[PDB]
Amino acid sequence: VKHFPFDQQNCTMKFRSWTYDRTEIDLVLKSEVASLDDFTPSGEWDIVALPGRRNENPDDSTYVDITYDFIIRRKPLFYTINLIIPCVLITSLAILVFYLPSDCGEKMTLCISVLLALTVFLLLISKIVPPTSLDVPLVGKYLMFTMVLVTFSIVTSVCVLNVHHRSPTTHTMAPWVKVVFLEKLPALLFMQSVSEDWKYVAMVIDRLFLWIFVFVCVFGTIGMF
Amino acid sequence: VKHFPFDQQNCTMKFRSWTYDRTEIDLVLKSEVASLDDFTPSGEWDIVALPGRRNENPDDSTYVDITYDFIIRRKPLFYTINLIIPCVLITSLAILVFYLPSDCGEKMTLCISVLLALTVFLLLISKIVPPTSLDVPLVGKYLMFTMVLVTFSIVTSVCVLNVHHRSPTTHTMAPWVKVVFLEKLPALLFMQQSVSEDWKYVAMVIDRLFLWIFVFVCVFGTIGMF
Amino acid sequence: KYECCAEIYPDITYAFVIRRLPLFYTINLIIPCLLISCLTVLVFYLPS
Amino acid sequence: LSIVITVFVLNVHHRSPRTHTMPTWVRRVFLDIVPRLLLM
Ligand SMILES: *[C@@H]1O[C@H](CO)[C@@H](O)[C@H](O)[C@H]1NC(C)=O
Repeated sequence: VKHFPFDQQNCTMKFRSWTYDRTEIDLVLKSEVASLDDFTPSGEWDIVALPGRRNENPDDSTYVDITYDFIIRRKPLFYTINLIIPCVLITSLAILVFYLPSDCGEKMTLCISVLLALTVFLLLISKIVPPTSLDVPLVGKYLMFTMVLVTFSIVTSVCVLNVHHRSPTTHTMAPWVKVVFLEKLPALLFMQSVSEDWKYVAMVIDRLFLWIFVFVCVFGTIGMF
Repeated sequence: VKHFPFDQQNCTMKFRSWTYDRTEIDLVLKSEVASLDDFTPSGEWDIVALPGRRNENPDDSTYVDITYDFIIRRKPLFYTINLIIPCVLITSLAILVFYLPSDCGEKMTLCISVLLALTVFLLLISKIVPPTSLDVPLVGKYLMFTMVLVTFSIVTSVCVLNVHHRSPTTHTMAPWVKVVFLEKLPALLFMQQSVSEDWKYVAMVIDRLFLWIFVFVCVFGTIGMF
Repeated sequence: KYECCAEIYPDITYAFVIRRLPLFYTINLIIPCLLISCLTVLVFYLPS
Repeated sequence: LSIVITVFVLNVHHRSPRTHTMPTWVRRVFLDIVPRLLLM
């Protein structure tokens, strides 16, 4: 399992003798595939090739076996319809909490609902796939990476929503934020009252952080190639 | 399963001999329709017709069998009551989100909860049906098409709600928006005619434009049944 | 030596010491639990 | 049917005469139907 569910399995089938061995009986083959004459077609899985080999150990010289290999391709439609289409339709809303304005008070609902829907899909691909730790499938790796991206978005979204609702009654105001956040703007291609200037800084720091998410989301999905 | 839950299923039965062949024993039928007058009735599946015939292979000649066909039919009431009625009662709230005003603060609750109820219904319909990948049912195609309509409504709803909450000091925005978006609307059949109340009338045009083309495809694609 | 009879009885006890290769439950259980566990202290930073 | 009635009610609450036009008949029927239901 790495290309789940477009995978191509390889399942072995061994045959030996039970009481005898190579100095009393000697197994030999007839033809180099299994007969597929009475194979009814299956539905889910589809065969590709069925070779048959005879193995023999040259350090022991009392050992024959005849092993068949079945190389099986999975028809990929069903798990696409249930698992790939709602995963891409949920992970297409990860970078959309930033464009939402901070006045309406709806950032937490969108970003918390995206994080819980990705965790529910990660537990479904936990309960289907076998629990080996020799490999990890590409859907769970991509969902874990976009989960890390969504919780980094929720920590920076609560910092943006803290810096939007300041006021001159509370916050002292420091001129360092004037010299940074009025020089920042033509590096972000903008154009444009002590209380309302704090509403302008929180409309900059998200649109900086929109531009480093589209730097990342067309670097990660490029990196699956 | 394409016409779920109204379909007409077909299940066969082969009777073949086991250690003998065509030049030793020979299976002859007696009655073209198998007997059905000891039948207790079945509740859900009613029996439409039930023939049986003899098959014999013209190039093999070591092959006789007698195959019966069962042509059974669903009685469609219980699956209609439990999975067509709550499906339709959920999916009629896709077009509802544009008729909210933007000032209420309650758009994202409605469209996010409609998307999560739709994907729960897609997974339960996919737990009833077999995992044969040749075919999809018509319930699964319709639910996937209305789920991509609901996430398109997510994206245009957050663009509308960013357009609504602007300000005279932050957003200037240029002549083009005034020239187009105060001329577009009586060709959209409104009846109307100072920057902070100008921006909310930009926002109540564009969702009324999007209510027209989302009640368009909801009666256009649902005659994709026919 | 058992309870019934006064003779003693031999037996052979096999012991199997096995470890669990831990990457599957690491990538699917303690990453989302430890990842949402850093969101518990955050609500005090949020303005009321 | 209650969710369709409350999205219509929440639409008709947040209107304003700058962006809407008051019905030329709604005053008579709604100031007629407030004392039928014992309200002011
Ligand atoms: C039912 O299935 C059998 C097996 O394929 C086929 O011979 C028969 O024509 C089918 N009949 C109908 C009505 O689908």
